[PDB]
Amino acid sequence: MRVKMHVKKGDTVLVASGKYKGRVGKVKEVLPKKYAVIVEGVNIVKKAVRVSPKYPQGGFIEKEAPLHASKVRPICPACGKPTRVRKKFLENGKKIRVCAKCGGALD
Amino acid sequence: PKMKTHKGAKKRVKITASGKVVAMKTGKRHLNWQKSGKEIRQKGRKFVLAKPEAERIKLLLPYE
Amino acid sequence: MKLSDLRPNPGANKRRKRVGRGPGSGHGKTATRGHKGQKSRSGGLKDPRRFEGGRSTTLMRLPKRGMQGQVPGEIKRPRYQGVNLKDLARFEGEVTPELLVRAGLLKKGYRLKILGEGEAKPLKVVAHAFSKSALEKLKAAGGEPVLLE
Amino acid sequence: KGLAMAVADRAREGKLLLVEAFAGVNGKTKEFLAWAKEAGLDGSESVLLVTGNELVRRAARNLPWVVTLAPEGLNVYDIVRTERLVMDLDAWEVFQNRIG
RNA sequence: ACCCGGUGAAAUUGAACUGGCCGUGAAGAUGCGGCCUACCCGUGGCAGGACGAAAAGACCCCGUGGAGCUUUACUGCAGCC
RNA sequence: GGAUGACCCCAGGCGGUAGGGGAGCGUUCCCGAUGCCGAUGAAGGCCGACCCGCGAGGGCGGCUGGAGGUAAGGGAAGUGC
RNA sequence: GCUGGGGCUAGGAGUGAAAAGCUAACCGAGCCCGGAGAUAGCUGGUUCUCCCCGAAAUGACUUUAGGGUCAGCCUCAGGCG
RNA sequence: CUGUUGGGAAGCAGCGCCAGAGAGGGUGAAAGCCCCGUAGGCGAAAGGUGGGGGGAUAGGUGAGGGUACCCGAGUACCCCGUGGUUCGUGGAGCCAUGGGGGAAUCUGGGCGGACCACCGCCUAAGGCUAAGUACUCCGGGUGACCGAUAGCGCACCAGUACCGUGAGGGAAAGGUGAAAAGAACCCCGGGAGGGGAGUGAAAUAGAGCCUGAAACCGUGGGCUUACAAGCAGUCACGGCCCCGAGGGGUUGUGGCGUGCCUAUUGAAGCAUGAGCCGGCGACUCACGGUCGUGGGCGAGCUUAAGCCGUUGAGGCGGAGGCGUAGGGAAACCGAGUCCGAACAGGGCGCAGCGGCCGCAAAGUCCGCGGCCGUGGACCCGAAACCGGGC
RNA sequence: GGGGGGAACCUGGGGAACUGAAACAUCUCAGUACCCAGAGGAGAGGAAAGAGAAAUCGACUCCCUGAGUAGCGGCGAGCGA
RNA sequence: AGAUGGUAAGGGCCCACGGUGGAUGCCUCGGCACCCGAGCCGAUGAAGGACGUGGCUACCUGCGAUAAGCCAGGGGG
Ligand SMILES: [Mg+2]
Ligand SMILES: [Mg+2]
Ligand SMILES: [Mg+2]
Ligand SMILES: [Mg+2]
Ligand SMILES: [Mg+2]
Ligand SMILES: [Mg+2]
Ligand SMILES: [Mg+2]
Ligand SMILES: [Mg+2]
Ligand SMILES: [Mg+2]
Ligand SMILES: [Mg+2]
Ligand SMILES: [Mg+2]
Ligand SMILES: [Mg+2]
Ligand SMILES: [Mg+2]
Ligand SMILES: [Mg+2]
Ligand SMILES: [Mg+2]
Ligand SMILES: [Mg+2]
Ligand SMILES: [Mg+2]
Ligand SMILES: [Mg+2]
Ligand SMILES: [Mg+2]
Ligand SMILES: [Mg+2]
Ligand SMILES: [Mg+2]
Ligand SMILES: [Mg+2]
Ligand SMILES: [Mg+2]
Ligand SMILES: [Mg+2]
Ligand SMILES: [Mg+2]
Ligand SMILES: [Mg+2]
Ligand SMILES: [Mg+2]
Ligand SMILES: [Mg+2]
Ligand SMILES: [Mg+2]
Ligand SMILES: [Mg+2]
Ligand SMILES: [Mg+2]
Ligand SMILES: [Mg+2]
Ligand SMILES: [Mg+2]
Ligand SMILES: [Mg+2]
Ligand SMILES: [Mg+2]
Ligand SMILES: [Mg+2]
Ligand SMILES: [Mg+2]
Ligand SMILES: [Mg+2]
Ligand SMILES: [Mg+2]
Ligand SMILES: [Mg+2]
Ligand SMILES: [Mg+2]
Ligand SMILES: [Mg+2]
Ligand SMILES: [Mg+2]
Ligand SMILES: [Mg+2]
Ligand SMILES: [Mg+2]
Ligand SMILES: [Mg+2]
Ligand SMILES: [Mg+2]
Ligand SMILES: [Mg+2]
Ligand SMILES: [Mg+2]
Ligand SMILES: [Mg+2]
Ligand SMILES: [Mg+2]
Ligand SMILES: [Mg+2]
Ligand SMILES: [Mg+2]
Ligand SMILES: [Mg+2]
Ligand SMILES: [Mg+2]
Ligand SMILES: [Mg+2]
Ligand SMILES: [Mg+2]
Ligand SMILES: [Mg+2]
Ligand SMILES: [Mg+2]
Ligand SMILES: [Mg+2]
Ligand SMILES: [Mg+2]
Ligand SMILES: [Mg+2]
Ligand SMILES: [Mg+2]
Ligand SMILES: [Mg+2]
Ligand SMILES: [Mg+2]
Ligand SMILES: [Mg+2]
Ligand SMILES: [Mg+2]
Ligand SMILES: [Mg+2]
Ligand SMILES: [Mg+2]
Ligand SMILES: [Mg+2]
Ligand SMILES: [Mg+2]
Ligand SMILES: [Mg+2]
Ligand SMILES: [Mg+2]
Ligand SMILES: [Mg+2]
Ligand SMILES: [Mg+2]
Ligand SMILES: [Mg+2]
Ligand SMILES: [Mg+2]
Ligand SMILES: [Mg+2]
Ligand SMILES: [Mg+2]
Ligand SMILES: [Mg+2]
Ligand SMILES: [Mg+2]
Ligand SMILES: [Mg+2]
Ligand SMILES: [Mg+2]
Ligand SMILES: [Mg+2]
Ligand SMILES: [Mg+2]
Ligand SMILES: [Mg+2]
Ligand SMILES: [Mg+2]
Ligand SMILES: [Mg+2]
Ligand SMILES: [Mg+2]
Ligand SMILES: [Mg+2]
Ligand SMILES: [Mg+2]
Ligand SMILES: [Mg+2]
Ligand SMILES: [Mg+2]
Ligand SMILES: [Mg+2]
Ligand SMILES: [Mg+2]
Ligand SMILES: [Mg+2]
Ligand SMILES: [Mg+2]
Ligand SMILES: [Mg+2]
Ligand SMILES: [Mg+2]
Ligand SMILES: [Mg+2]
Ligand SMILES: [Mg+2]
Ligand SMILES: [Mg+2]
Ligand SMILES: [Mg+2]
Ligand SMILES: [Mg+2]
Ligand SMILES: [Mg+2]
Ligand SMILES: [Mg+2]
Ligand SMILES: [Mg+2]
Ligand SMILES: [Mg+2]
Ligand SMILES: [Mg+2]
Ligand SMILES: [Mg+2]
Ligand SMILES: [Mg+2]
Ligand SMILES: [Mg+2]
Ligand SMILES: [Mg+2]
Ligand SMILES: [Mg+2]
Ligand SMILES: [Mg+2]
Ligand SMILES: [Mg+2]
Ligand SMILES: [Mg+2]
Ligand SMILES: [Mg+2]
Ligand SMILES: [Mg+2]
Ligand SMILES: [Mg+2]
Ligand SMILES: [Mg+2]
Ligand SMILES: [Mg+2]
Ligand SMILES: [Mg+2]
Ligand SMILES: [Mg+2]
Ligand SMILES: [Mg+2]
Ligand SMILES: [Mg+2]
Ligand SMILES: [Mg+2]
Ligand SMILES: [Mg+2]
Ligand SMILES: [Mg+2]
Ligand SMILES: [Mg+2]
Ligand SMILES: [Mg+2]
Ligand SMILES: [Mg+2]
Ligand SMILES: [Mg+2]
Ligand SMILES: [Mg+2]
Ligand SMILES: [Mg+2]
Ligand SMILES: [Mg+2]
Ligand SMILES: [Mg+2]
Ligand SMILES: [Mg+2]
Ligand SMILES: [Mg+2]
Ligand SMILES: [Mg+2]
Ligand SMILES: [Mg+2]
Ligand SMILES: [Mg+2]
Ligand SMILES: [Mg+2]
Ligand SMILES: [Mg+2]
Ligand SMILES: [Mg+2]
Ligand SMILES: [Mg+2]
Ligand SMILES: [Mg+2]
Ligand SMILES: [Mg+2]
Ligand SMILES: [Mg+2]
Ligand SMILES: [Mg+2]
Ligand SMILES: [Mg+2]
Ligand SMILES: [Mg+2]
Ligand SMILES: [Mg+2]
Ligand SMILES: [Mg+2]
Ligand SMILES: [Mg+2]
Ligand SMILES: [Mg+2]
Ligand SMILES: [Mg+2]
Ligand SMILES: [Mg+2]
Ligand SMILES: [Mg+2]
Ligand SMILES: [Mg+2]
Ligand SMILES: [Mg+2]
Ligand SMILES: [Mg+2]
Ligand SMILES: [Mg+2]
Ligand SMILES: [Mg+2]
Ligand SMILES: [Mg+2]
Ligand SMILES: [Mg+2]
Ligand SMILES: [Mg+2]
Ligand SMILES: [Mg+2]
Ligand SMILES: [Mg+2]
Ligand SMILES: [Mg+2]
Ligand SMILES: [Mg+2]
Ligand SMILES: [Mg+2]
Ligand SMILES: [Mg+2]
Ligand SMILES: [Mg+2]
Ligand SMILES: [Mg+2]
Ligand SMILES: [Mg+2]
Ligand SMILES: [Mg+2]
Ligand SMILES: [Mg+2]
Ligand SMILES: [Mg+2]
Ligand SMILES: [Mg+2]
Ligand SMILES: [Mg+2]
Ligand SMILES: [Mg+2]
Ligand SMILES: [Mg+2]
Ligand SMILES: [Mg+2]
Ligand SMILES: [Mg+2]
Ligand SMILES: [Mg+2]
Ligand SMILES: [Mg+2]
Ligand SMILES: [Mg+2]
Ligand SMILES: [Mg+2]
Ligand SMILES: [Mg+2]
Ligand SMILES: [Mg+2]
Ligand SMILES: [Mg+2]
Ligand SMILES: [Mg+2]
Ligand SMILES: [Mg+2]
Ligand SMILES: [Mg+2]
Ligand SMILES: [Mg+2]
Ligand SMILES: [Mg+2]
Ligand SMILES: [Mg+2]
Ligand SMILES: [Mg+2]
Ligand SMILES: [Mg+2]
Ligand SMILES: [Mg+2]
Ligand SMILES: [Mg+2]
Ligand SMILES: [Mg+2]
Ligand SMILES: [Mg+2]
Ligand SMILES: [Mg+2]
Ligand SMILES: [Mg+2]
Ligand SMILES: [Mg+2]
Ligand SMILES: [Mg+2]
Ligand SMILES: [Mg+2]
Ligand SMILES: [Mg+2]
Ligand SMILES: [Mg+2]
Ligand SMILES: [Mg+2]
Ligand SMILES: [Mg+2]
Ligand SMILES: [Mg+2]
Ligand SMILES: [Mg+2]
Ligand SMILES: [Mg+2]
Ligand SMILES: [Mg+2]
Ligand SMILES: [Mg+2]
Ligand SMILES: [Mg+2]
Ligand SMILES: [Mg+2]
Ligand SMILES: [Mg+2]
Ligand SMILES: [Mg+2]
Ligand SMILES: [Mg+2]
Ligand SMILES: [Mg+2]
Ligand SMILES: [Mg+2]
Ligand SMILES: [Mg+2]
Ligand SMILES: [Mg+2]
Ligand SMILES: [Mg+2]
Ligand SMILES: [Mg+2]
Ligand SMILES: [Mg+2]
Ligand SMILES: [Mg+2]
Ligand SMILES: [Mg+2]
Ligand SMILES: [Mg+2]
Ligand SMILES: [Mg+2]
Ligand SMILES: [Mg+2]
Ligand SMILES: [Mg+2]
Ligand SMILES: [Mg+2]
Ligand SMILES: [Mg+2]
Ligand SMILES: [Mg+2]
Ligand SMILES: [Mg+2]
Ligand SMILES: [Mg+2]
Ligand SMILES: [Mg+2]
Ligand SMILES: [Mg+2]
Ligand SMILES: [Mg+2]
Ligand SMILES: [Mg+2]
Ligand SMILES: [Mg+2]
Ligand SMILES: [Mg+2]
Ligand SMILES: [Mg+2]
Ligand SMILES: [Mg+2]
Ligand SMILES: [Mg+2]
Ligand SMILES: [Mg+2]
Ligand SMILES: [Mg+2]
Ligand SMILES: [Mg+2]
Ligand SMILES: [Mg+2]
Ligand SMILES: [Zn+2]
Repeated sequence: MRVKMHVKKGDTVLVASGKYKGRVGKVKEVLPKKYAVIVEGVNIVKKAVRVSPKYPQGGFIEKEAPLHASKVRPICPACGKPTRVRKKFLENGKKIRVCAKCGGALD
Repeated sequence: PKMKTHKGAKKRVKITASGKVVAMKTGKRHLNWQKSGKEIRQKGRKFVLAKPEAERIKLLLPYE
Repeated sequence: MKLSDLRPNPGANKRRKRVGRGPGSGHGKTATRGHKGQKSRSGGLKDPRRFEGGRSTTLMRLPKRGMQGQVPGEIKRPRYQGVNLKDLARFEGEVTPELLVRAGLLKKGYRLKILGEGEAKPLKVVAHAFSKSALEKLKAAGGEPVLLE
Repeated sequence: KGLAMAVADRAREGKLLLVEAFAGVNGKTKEFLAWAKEAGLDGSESVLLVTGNELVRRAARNLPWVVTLAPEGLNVYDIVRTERLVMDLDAWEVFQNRIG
């Protein structure tokens, strides 16, 4: 019915695996069809660009490459640790994500 | 499917206790007027079929 | 005793015969069928238990004998099974048809007839029939023949 | 005869163990785990645990070295697959009735 | 048709380093024996051989194979009496 | 001989179509396996004048390959051109 | 007489100035799908290895004769000796 | 969680933790604890279902005695022709009915295998009726199921392209990489293509993309060959080249030497088949039978359908089957029986080892193997025959 | 209210042949293939003018068994309650 | 007089590297079997289609001149 995403634009994530294991950053974008996220300044790649109006002088640009969403973990804004998410039902009762290490909301 | 008893053999033949096959002597159905009494009398007995012929008839009687 | 130890006894599981698989096996090419003719063909011969190449068969030249029966079929009549004295040896006290069925000696649907192989034992034996010598041996051993009807 | 021989085989090895009850095991893995350690089952040897106590089967089932069964289910492949046989007396009771 | 530039099939093909004679051989041999002859590789041509190619001979026989047709063959049916 | 299919010794048999029988090899899959081998490199491919086996085969090494494979003992077949 | 267009007649049926002609490039019974894996006592083909043994091409009968049944001859297991 | 190798950790190492969850799939490789899940729980305003629970309604319910009114008609019944049944004209009943004839209302009628009697069974000629049963377009679960020549005809835009007037026939065709980072820019070229540069762990992973066999085509090198006779090899020796009392490659001379398969009395055969290579390609399965064999039990052995349980757990179930007695067409008798006058003769039948204990066995059940029967029954092949359509 | 559709399944109305019988006609294949009508989530059948020997049972359907029995059968091949 | 080597137009064997080609292994969006579930639609016009429908649209999917969609309830975040 919908792809499940534990992370979203733009909470703060630890990149927990791959060349950039350890980095922290904001999620610029979430791509559910690919099950991927863009994290700011993580997975940079060099891309060739043709001499074009969009890019006179041509040469190359840097692009951020998507990461498999499973490589990424939200950092709790209360306790500051990378966490799994739990859901908690409020009194509304809307439901929310909460850090699983302490109890804080993650938004 | 299961084998069928051959009814023509069931009607001509009997398997004895030890598995020989037994049948009536042939040759007094008719044309008997000039047959001696020794002949008619002896054709009145049962006989034990030759082994190869009996073994064949036996397989036609799987449930006797 | 563990799973890796579980084995069939020698000979308990034999290999099948595979034909038409190469010369070394000694069953290649013709697959043990020989050359040509009906028996080598898929489908093979006629029923070898009966057929004899076109001549009147061994079986069919022998005379039929006796009552073969007519529609509407077998005529319902009481059927008797005999069980000898020796088979009664194991019981003590009484024997009746029902008992003998249980012990696996008398088949259901058959009336009981006692027969004379063996020695009689002084029991009360209840049954639909007795042979002459069964009656004698039983009467003599002090047993009690009771006739059902 | 097969059932009986299989149990017999573990018996002859010392690997068959009968127990009266299961201490504190009330459906939690760590509970069975404790009891097990105390019962001589460190999990270095695989165990076919046979008992009618559902609470005990749930507690043990997830352990990689444990196969669980109700006593009505005792069968020779499972006995032969495992290194040690552990039974309730109530279990041992039905097995005795089945091999009778 | 031939030669040069351009494009470029085919059936067939166990593999082949594939001569002649007299013999031999399942009775018509490049392939076996003995001899004779013969440097290596093509191009245009000829058709004697490769029992050349094509088509599991159509004649012939065989199969308790098939089909069309016939009749005072057998058996039945329509139709008609 | 020794006790038992442990291996030694003496002797004899061992051409083979149809065909009978015996013993094995390898392929796919299952139990073994929540195990074990594996990026310090799976399967598969290409080499080898090496090792074991009568053989079918199995090892071992080098190169390729880049993610699988699967023992001892058993089980079952879409099993060998 | 020839010809355009529009129609009708078909499978043991049509149609035929008759050739068993034609009925969609093979008509002594069209084509498609189905019974269907018809049947083929005929031809072809039948796939790893090693070891032991090892035939027959006769007789009788056979709508049989290049097909079968029995016997003979091969082979295995048990018994006798 | 950390460290470590690595492009990447989930690998290895250190120290931990969860488990009613260690099914399984992903994530840069091999992860219980990262993701999706899993065990265990929860959930519908609306539509559908509702065979379960509750309620209503329709509908249901007496005994003697008398009367002899009613109780399914072109029907029963008989005959003729047929079909159905195991029943093919048979001693042929029963059920059904095309033709003819043609009743009765229980003191009526049909049936129990021609018919008759007796003794029983049952109520024709009006209708309805859940469930237990069949199937699988559809959804889900699961495989000692396939893995792109397989598996559906189709993994892909396939009942498509294409073929046929039409009915109808009917394909081929999957895979870069972890990520497009899918190669800016320069150089040669009209372009295609390439060479650099760049990306990537890897680019003979560059899109004509994983692996990348074989036939087939080529470049380079070693050895060899233009007086030689050939199923192409083999044995010997010698020369040259290579790797280092040896091996490998090559082949001058000498010796020997009639392809494979098939079919045949007999083939190198001038008899069949094959251009070469890769892939597909033929003795099986079920049920019965017969022998053999590995076990279990043994005068006994064994369960089927089902039911309970499980959710890759087994149990129950004795109806039934085989065996325990044969002989006889049968009545029937029975260790005998049949033929016969026979107490004659004959046919076909009947009769463990050790020390009460063990041991073996009849037999029977299951497994395995050979062969047999029924199926298309080892695979491929007709000409034909039949049905329905075009 | 009907009409038309639906992969199999179902009932009813019609209904082959190859083949087997080692020829073939009765017989088999088979009331199968197939055409048609109709139903439905099932359909059919169903509450004895039954069975058939038990002094018995008690609608129908469906499975196991009875049983390859009883029988049927150019008493053949086979068919089969 | 005698005798013995370097020729290779081309060919043959071997070795290396390629080209062609698409086997094999691994892979799986798909298939297959069994079991369970579930089982009618249509004149209120079905099944199945034609033609349309996007700012730019060949095809597929979706949809019907209200045309990749309109209204409302529920779910979800
Ligand atoms: Mg959610
Ligand atoms: Mg770090
Ligand atoms: Mg909400
Ligand atoms: Mg007969
Ligand atoms: Mg006579
Ligand atoms: Mg006569
Ligand atoms: Mg007479
Ligand atoms: Mg007479
Ligand atoms: Mg005289
Ligand atoms: Mg006289
Ligand atoms: Mg007389
Ligand atoms: Mg029987
Ligand atoms: Mg008997
Ligand atoms: Mg086997
Ligand atoms: Mg072989
Ligand atoms: Mg053999
Ligand atoms: Mg042989
Ligand atoms: Mg051959
Ligand atoms: Mg043979
Ligand atoms: Mg044979
Ligand atoms: Mg042959
Ligand atoms: Mg022969
Ligand atoms: Mg042959
Ligand atoms: Mg022949
Ligand atoms: Mg033969
Ligand atoms: Mg053959
Ligand atoms: Mg043949
Ligand atoms: Mg055939
Ligand atoms: Mg045949
Ligand atoms: Mg009889
Ligand atoms: Mg007394
Ligand atoms: Mg466990
Ligand atoms: Mg285990
Ligand atoms: Mg010139
Ligand atoms: Mg030219
Ligand atoms: Mg050559
Ligand atoms: Mg020459
Ligand atoms: Mg001559
Ligand atoms: Mg010649
Ligand atoms: Mg000559
Ligand atoms: Mg010559
Ligand atoms: Mg030669
Ligand atoms: Mg010559
Ligand atoms: Mg010569
Ligand atoms: Mg000459
Ligand atoms: Mg020339
Ligand atoms: Mg010429
Ligand atoms: Mg010419
Ligand atoms: Mg020639
Ligand atoms: Mg010529
Ligand atoms: Mg010619
Ligand atoms: Mg030719
Ligand atoms: Mg031909
Ligand atoms: Mg010919
Ligand atoms: Mg000919
Ligand atoms: Mg002629
Ligand atoms: Mg001739
Ligand atoms: Mg002829
Ligand atoms: Mg004839
Ligand atoms: Mg003939
Ligand atoms: Mg003929
Ligand atoms: Mg004819
Ligand atoms: Mg007229
Ligand atoms: Mg030999
Ligand atoms: Mg042997
Ligand atoms: Mg063998
Ligand atoms: Mg091995
Ligand atoms: Mg193999
Ligand atoms: Mg093997
Ligand atoms: Mg499998
Ligand atoms: Mg596993
Ligand atoms: Mg594994
Ligand atoms: Mg390791
Ligand atoms: Mg690495
Ligand atoms: Mg390596
Ligand atoms: Mg492998
Ligand atoms: Mg594999
Ligand atoms: Mg090797
Ligand atoms: Mg390798
Ligand atoms: Mg994997
Ligand atoms: Mg394995
Ligand atoms: Mg194994
Ligand atoms: Mg096993
Ligand atoms: Mg095969
Ligand atoms: Mg005109
Ligand atoms: Mg005109
Ligand atoms: Mg016209
Ligand atoms: Mg006209
Ligand atoms: Mg006309
Ligand atoms: Mg017409
Ligand atoms: Mg027409
Ligand atoms: Mg016709
Ligand atoms: Mg006509
Ligand atoms: Mg004309
Ligand atoms: Mg046409
Ligand atoms: Mg035509
Ligand atoms: Mg024409
Ligand atoms: Mg013509
Ligand atoms: Mg014709
Ligand atoms: Mg015709
Ligand atoms: Mg059709
Ligand atoms: Mg047929
Ligand atoms: Mg067939
Ligand atoms: Mg024929
Ligand atoms: Mg023929
Ligand atoms: Mg074969
Ligand atoms: Mg010999
Ligand atoms: Mg002869
Ligand atoms: Mg004879
Ligand atoms: Mg004759
Ligand atoms: Mg004759
Ligand atoms: Mg012959
Ligand atoms: Mg013949
Ligand atoms: Mg013989
Ligand atoms: Mg002899
Ligand atoms: Mg013999
Ligand atoms: Mg012997
Ligand atoms: Mg590092
Ligand atoms: Mg780590
Ligand atoms: Mg660790
Ligand atoms: Mg689990
Ligand atoms: Mg797992
Ligand atoms: Mg996993
Ligand atoms: Mg691991
Ligand atoms: Mg693994
Ligand atoms: Mg995991
Ligand atoms: Mg649940
Ligand atoms: Mg759940
Ligand atoms: Mg009254
Ligand atoms: Mg009245
Ligand atoms: Mg009435
Ligand atoms: Mg009326
Ligand atoms: Mg009548
Ligand atoms: Mg009839
Ligand atoms: Mg009759
Ligand atoms: Mg009748
Ligand atoms: Mg009538
Ligand atoms: Mg009356
Ligand atoms: Mg009356
Ligand atoms: Mg009546
Ligand atoms: Mg009547
Ligand atoms: Mg009557
Ligand atoms: Mg009756
Ligand atoms: Mg009645
Ligand atoms: Mg009705
Ligand atoms: Mg109900
Ligand atoms: Mg029903
Ligand atoms: Mg179902
Ligand atoms: Mg499904
Ligand atoms: Mg797979
Ligand atoms: Mg493919
Ligand atoms: Mg395919
Ligand atoms: Mg492939
Ligand atoms: Mg599909
Ligand atoms: Mg295909
Ligand atoms: Mg395809
Ligand atoms: Mg297409
Ligand atoms: Mg056409
Ligand atoms: Mg067209
Ligand atoms: Mg066609
Ligand atoms: Mg094709
Ligand atoms: Mg990829
Ligand atoms: Mg990809
Ligand atoms: Mg990677
Ligand atoms: Mg330019
Ligand atoms: Mg370019
Ligand atoms: Mg360039
Ligand atoms: Mg470039
Ligand atoms: Mg780089
Ligand atoms: Mg690396
Ligand atoms: Mg490479
Ligand atoms: Mg690559
Ligand atoms: Mg390619
Ligand atoms: Mg890959
Ligand atoms: Mg490639
Ligand atoms: Mg390539
Ligand atoms: Mg190559
Ligand atoms: Mg060269
Ligand atoms: Mg000279
Ligand atoms: Mg020279
Ligand atoms: Mg030589
Ligand atoms: Mg020498
Ligand atoms: Mg050398
Ligand atoms: Mg040399
Ligand atoms: Mg020679
Ligand atoms: Mg030669
Ligand atoms: Mg020769
Ligand atoms: Mg060969
Ligand atoms: Mg050939
Ligand atoms: Mg020939
Ligand atoms: Mg010939
Ligand atoms: Mg000849
Ligand atoms: Mg030759
Ligand atoms: Mg030649
Ligand atoms: Mg010829
Ligand atoms: Mg030739
Ligand atoms: Mg020929
Ligand atoms: Mg060709
Ligand atoms: Mg070639
Ligand atoms: Mg090949
Ligand atoms: Mg076989
Ligand atoms: Mg067997
Ligand atoms: Mg057995
Ligand atoms: Mg047992
Ligand atoms: Mg039986
Ligand atoms: Mg006597
Ligand atoms: Mg015993
Ligand atoms: Mg036994
Ligand atoms: Mg046999
Ligand atoms: Mg069949
Ligand atoms: Mg077959
Ligand atoms: Mg067969
Ligand atoms: Mg055919
Ligand atoms: Mg024709
Ligand atoms: Mg005809
Ligand atoms: Mg005709
Ligand atoms: Mg027709
Ligand atoms: Mg027609
Ligand atoms: Mg209608
Ligand atoms: Mg309808
Ligand atoms: Mg009907
Ligand atoms: Mg009608
Ligand atoms: Mg009909
Ligand atoms: Mg007709
Ligand atoms: Mg016929
Ligand atoms: Mg047929
Ligand atoms: Mg037959
Ligand atoms: Mg026939
Ligand atoms: Mg025939
Ligand atoms: Mg004929
Ligand atoms: Mg016929
Ligand atoms: Mg047939
Ligand atoms: Mg019929
Ligand atoms: Mg019908
Ligand atoms: Mg059908
Ligand atoms: Mg309808
Ligand atoms: Mg239902
Ligand atoms: Mg109903
Ligand atoms: Mg109804
Ligand atoms: Mg009523
Ligand atoms: Mg019976
Ligand atoms: Mg019939
Ligand atoms: Mg020179
Ligand atoms: Mg040269
Ligand atoms: Mg040159
Ligand atoms: Mg050469
Ligand atoms: Mg290459
Ligand atoms: Mg695999
Ligand atoms: Mg539906
Ligand atoms: Mg529509
Ligand atoms: Mg559209
Ligand atoms: Mg809106
Ligand atoms: Mg809404
Ligand atoms: Mg809403
Ligand atoms: Zn926190």
